[PDB]
Amino acid sequence: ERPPEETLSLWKGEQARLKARVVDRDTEAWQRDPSFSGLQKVGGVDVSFVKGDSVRACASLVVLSYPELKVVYEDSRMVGLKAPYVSGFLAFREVPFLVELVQRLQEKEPDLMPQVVLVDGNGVLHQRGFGVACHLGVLTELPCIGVAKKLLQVDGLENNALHKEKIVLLQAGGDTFPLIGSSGTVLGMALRSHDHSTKPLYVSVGHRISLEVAVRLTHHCCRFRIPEPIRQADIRSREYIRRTLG
Amino acid sequence: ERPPEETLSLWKGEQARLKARVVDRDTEAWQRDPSFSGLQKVGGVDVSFVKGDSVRACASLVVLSYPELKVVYEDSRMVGLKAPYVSGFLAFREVPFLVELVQRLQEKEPDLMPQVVLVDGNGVLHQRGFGVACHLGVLTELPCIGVAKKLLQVDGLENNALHKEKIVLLQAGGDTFPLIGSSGTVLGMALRSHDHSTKPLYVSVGHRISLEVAVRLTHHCCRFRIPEPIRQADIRSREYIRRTL
Ligand SMILES: [Mn+2]
Ligand SMILES: [Mn+2]
Ligand SMILES: [Mn+2]
Ligand SMILES: [Mn+2]
Ligand SMILES: [Mn+2]
Ligand SMILES: [Mn+2]
Ligand SMILES: [Mn+2]
Ligand SMILES: [Mn+2]
Repeated sequence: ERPPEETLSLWKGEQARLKARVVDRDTEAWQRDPSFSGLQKVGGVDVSFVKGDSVRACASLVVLSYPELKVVYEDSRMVGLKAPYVSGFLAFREVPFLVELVQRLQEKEPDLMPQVVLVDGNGVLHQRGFGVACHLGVLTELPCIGVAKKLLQVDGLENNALHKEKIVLLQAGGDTFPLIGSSGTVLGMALRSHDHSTKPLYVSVGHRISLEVAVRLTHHCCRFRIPEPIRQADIRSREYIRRTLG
Repeated sequence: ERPPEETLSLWKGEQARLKARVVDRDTEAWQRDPSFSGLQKVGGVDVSFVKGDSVRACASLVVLSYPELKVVYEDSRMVGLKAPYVSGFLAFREVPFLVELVQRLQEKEPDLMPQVVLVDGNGVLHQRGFGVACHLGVLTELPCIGVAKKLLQVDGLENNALHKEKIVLLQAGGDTFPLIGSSGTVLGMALRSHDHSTKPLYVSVGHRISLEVAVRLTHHCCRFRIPEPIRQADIRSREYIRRTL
């Protein structure tokens, strides 16, 4: 199902041009506050699928109050997902539909626009430094955080024995270790998201946030391993699929 | 979905009629052997269901070598449900299909006939002392063991505070405590089947086996919490449904 190389080459070019717009520092007052005072609304996006369907998916956007993490907005919608999944090109599959949900939120409940969006996928921890979380952030201009559930093995990062030893060393929720690429760059952080979970999240900057702020906020959104905004978008979009054929 | 009383009466009557044929002692030479020397084939049966379907189910019979617990025979087939689930009458929902699978095995691989069958459900630990594991045992005349994953609250048995304290007292795989009826009789055993599980199994005699033999064999079949013959029939019958729906 993989697109031809000329197509991937065009997509690489687009990623490299948009990357110039990524802001990888704090631009919002709440981000420099020790307790995120001023942060009121946190967004989460995800896309679920039907096992049989190569065409149909369900895209969900949720907004949660902060710090209580209660759902104040949900839009789950069937969409005609086209492009296949190709590692490093996730945005070309999911991000056009996620942009449409943000625009629907602006049109329907503009006062509930999230101040930051947690994205199910990497940001700058990416083959070309421009993952789905950056891509969504640049297209919507919202602050975004990339949260991935396994390690993207790029710029020398490997899920080898040493990497797994560092995971064992993470002992409680909040513990972290930096992901340092062969380039000298800190690409992201491995984060132990709560006390009763050993498999880390991999957190990276999407847009308009610093890495250390992205980690700390992500930690604060974790009732469970998956940060509550992504988890609710994940749960609600699968439930929606289940309600309509299943 | 509940059947009329006349159907239930006929079912109670059928259970009381077959109960007279239950043999609750060891009748097989391997059963008195300290290591079950001579036991070579252990059977397992289960039926899986479709969430939407009131009609379609998938019944599975597996036979495993002993002591290696490798599957040497599998028969999984889709069937037409004829009766709904009513507690205390499980056999009238599932056991006609299991009997047919046993007869198909006799026709196809008679040398792989199991020497004992582990059944997903109670034996004599039952509202009328004749549960699905006895019912299968009498209809096929094979030795059967009842293995249930929850406690059937009958004859004064309750999943109360005292009961849950005794479960805490089970510390390792093989630990057990007896399930005593109000009459003082031992209906079955609670068994901790695995070191790395806390939730016990409830083991009772089906047919042609004693309780202590049934408990010890059940333990020896447990690679995980669920004894490997029932576990394999469960996995394979669910896989069949999943692939066809
Ligand atoms: Mn606040
Ligand atoms: Mn996702
Ligand atoms: Mn999933
Ligand atoms: Mn998901
Ligand atoms: Mn052998
Ligand atoms: Mn069953
Ligand atoms: Mn089940
Ligand atoms: Mn089952």
